[PDB]
Amino acid sequence: ALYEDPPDQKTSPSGKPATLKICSWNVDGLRAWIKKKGLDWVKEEAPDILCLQETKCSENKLPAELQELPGLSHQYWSAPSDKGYSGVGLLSRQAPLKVSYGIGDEEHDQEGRVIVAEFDSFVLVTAYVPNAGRGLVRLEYRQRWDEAFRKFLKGLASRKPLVLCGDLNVAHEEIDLRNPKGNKKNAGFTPQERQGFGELLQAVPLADSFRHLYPNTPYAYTFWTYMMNARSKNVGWRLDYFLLSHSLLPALCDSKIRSKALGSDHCPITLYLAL
Repeated sequence: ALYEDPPDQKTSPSGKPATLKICSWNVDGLRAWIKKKGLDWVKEEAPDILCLQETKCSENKLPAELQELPGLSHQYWSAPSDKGYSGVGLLSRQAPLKVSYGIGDEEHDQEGRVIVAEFDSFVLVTAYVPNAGRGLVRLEYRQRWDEAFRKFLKGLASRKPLVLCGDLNVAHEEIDLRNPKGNKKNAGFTPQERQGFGELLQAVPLADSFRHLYPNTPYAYTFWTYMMNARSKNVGWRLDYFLLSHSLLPALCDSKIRSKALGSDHCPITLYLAL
């Protein structure tokens, strides 16, 4: 039932040393995560790029302790216009060539869920996909968002190879959560949401970085409900992903689940690429 993430492979199949380390983390309340020592974890992990989802913190209440990461000094933030209910961030060692926010339909919406950062040799998207909600009350919104997102990403990755990370709010296959059969009618594992993720991989196309390396590893999760003691009993879901263009698979050194790192009801994930 438990899971121990394999050790970090810092060399590509071709044999190159990893040159870029990206960490993605749903902090589920940036300010509380900061009080639970999340920045201490990040400083130890020392990623070149850090992506954060569900910040639930407006741009103006951002603790200046984030300024205390000069190793990740270029910081971009995407807060909603309506809501602390969502929000995402991207911090990198080097300035991206260009940073954008949203997926094009910010008229009447602007939910604060996506940052697009263009780097020298690839484009990174971080996303906090809308949860379909308890009793699927937001599933219809989720399906329309999936469609727009796929379309938006299609007209993005035809220029440079793409990395996409974040809380995608779906367990793709039954090997991606602990209770598949009790959850087929729950947000994260409906047939429609599993279909959208399949369509995402097909249409862009993207490869699931973790499952590309560990197709047969079970019990690998990145989210556990705070309730019961689901984290302790590894009753989890894998909702957080690094998705890669096929162009990038020969650079893929490893894709980590940082199961032990506390501070949220998700744990960090870490990507190594040899670029």
